[PDB]
Amino acid sequence: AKMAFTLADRVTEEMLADKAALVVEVVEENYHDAPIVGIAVVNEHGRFFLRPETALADPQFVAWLGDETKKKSMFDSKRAAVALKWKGIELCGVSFDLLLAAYLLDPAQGVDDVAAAAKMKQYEAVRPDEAVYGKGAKRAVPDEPVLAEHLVRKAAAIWALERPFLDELRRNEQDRLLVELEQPLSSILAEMEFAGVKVDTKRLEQMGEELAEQLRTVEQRIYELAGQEFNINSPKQLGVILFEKLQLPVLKKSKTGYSTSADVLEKLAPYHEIVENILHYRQLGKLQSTYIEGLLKVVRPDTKKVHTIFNQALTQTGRLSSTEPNLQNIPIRLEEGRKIRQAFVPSESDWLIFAADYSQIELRVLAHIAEDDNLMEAFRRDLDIHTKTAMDIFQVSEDEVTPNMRRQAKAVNFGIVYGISDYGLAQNLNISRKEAAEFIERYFESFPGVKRYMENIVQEAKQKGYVTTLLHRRRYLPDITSRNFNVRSFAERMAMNTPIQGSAADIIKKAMIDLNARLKEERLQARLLLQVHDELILEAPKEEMERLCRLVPEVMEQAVTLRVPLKVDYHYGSTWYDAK
DNA sequence: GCCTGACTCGA
DNA sequence: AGCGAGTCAGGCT
Ligand SMILES: [Mg+2]
Repeated sequence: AKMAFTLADRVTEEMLADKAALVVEVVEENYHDAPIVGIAVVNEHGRFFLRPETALADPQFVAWLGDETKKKSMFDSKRAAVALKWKGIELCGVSFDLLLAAYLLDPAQGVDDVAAAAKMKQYEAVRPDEAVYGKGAKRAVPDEPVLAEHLVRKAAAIWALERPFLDELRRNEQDRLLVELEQPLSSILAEMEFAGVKVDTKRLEQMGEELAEQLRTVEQRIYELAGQEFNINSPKQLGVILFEKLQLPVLKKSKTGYSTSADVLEKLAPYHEIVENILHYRQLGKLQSTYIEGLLKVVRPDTKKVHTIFNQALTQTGRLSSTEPNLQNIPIRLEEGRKIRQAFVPSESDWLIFAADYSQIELRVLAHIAEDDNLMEAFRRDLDIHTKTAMDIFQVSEDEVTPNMRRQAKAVNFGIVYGISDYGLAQNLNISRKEAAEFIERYFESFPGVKRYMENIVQEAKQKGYVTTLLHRRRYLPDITSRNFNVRSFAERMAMNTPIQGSAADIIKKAMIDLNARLKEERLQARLLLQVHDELILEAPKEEMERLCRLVPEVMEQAVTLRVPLKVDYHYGSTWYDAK
């Protein structure tokens, strides 16, 4: 049963109504400088398909797209906005984004096309994109009749689904979360992606040359120590050398076979000289393949920039993710890897990189939501939280805290921030499960409010079916009742952790919105480039650094008011590396 | 060519 | 017996 629509070959007035569902279709996964294959508009007047070479060369249509007062409902409006930015056209007036709506209503559904969103309200008069475009090698744009019908069906679904999504959002007290937070952030993210980050490719390449030379030396050493050649990158072949030829002890197994993970190899190093060489090889080879060759592959030779895509609709927490490239895991802990960040430079001469990061935002949120007196006091005094945690769990004074005590308290703190289990903690600290449970018990005696929060939030998840964040983001936890221990225990941890990590996410998202408004109010040229969970990275003219030193931390600090202060550290320099 | 497992990087 | 992302090897259709 085909859906009625006009396959127009000129733009008409009735296509430019002030409320419409709009589809601006970009089929390439990476939408930067990507083709727009077709356009559909559904409004009070009717349903329309337009060919993009017609529509996007039409002054009236382009004006309509750019007119804030002409309201549009879309799915994944950031994809469309960015593709249009590459063509010199602004998209404004997007007042409803179905992707973001579906994501807020239930992030566990994994909604990534109109059809998956529509199915949530029993609407099935639209096909999945995968059924129309194909997948992998077979992926293709079909002939115009099939394409046009698909785009009009997606637009009609958007038109029909706006009301029931907005109604459920409102029942959930999430309507302002959509309208005041996620949608405005989606525009800000679109600008960041489009701007991109400049890369000194010449420095990356010379780095790669040194690494290649280093890898070759260590690789030869390994063959000599093994007395043969083999694929060092294959955990199977490496397993045969280590555990069969060299008869090293098997300390841990993986579902497939013998574990060759870094932590197992650390413990084998005293038996054989090969082990340290393998570890060195794995460190260098990760830098080379993931961070030098991987970045070079996605730099546009055209501008020497990388344009990441932020997935705002993926995580259970509310966190953002970053792809092509992933700019959220650039090395920093070890000096050799950290030098990679010397390759990320300002895009204009006499500009600098500015970076501002929250200090312990997750634990500060926990203090706030648990109202734990001791944790709150510690933050109100701006104490070193790991030293203070050590003093309390070991019952020592400050000057009796040894480096090992601090490291282990830091690990407990880490476990709380990321919701890891007693098994996780034990793995992390290389201790027994029993000792790890002892650590946790000690922590709860020092922080009874945290313990009480942890009990209460698990009960609330059981009673309501879900937990919520500070700004009303929601996670459903149906596994909370399960009779499988490991399935149930995971859900309980997610009940504990999601209000911590998801509230941190909420705050930094609001800070991004507040900051973009302030930058414009202050007439600064400073621009946001990246977000990395608890940190914001900007670039600006050197003449703006002193003002940004005062402005950026203040905006981030004041994004919300909690029972404890928020605290923001900042740095700036010639490269991302130097903004430390 | 497509999928999966093993490994490792960040916050 | 955390999460996402990317790389690599090795296995099947
Ligand atoms: Mg920090």
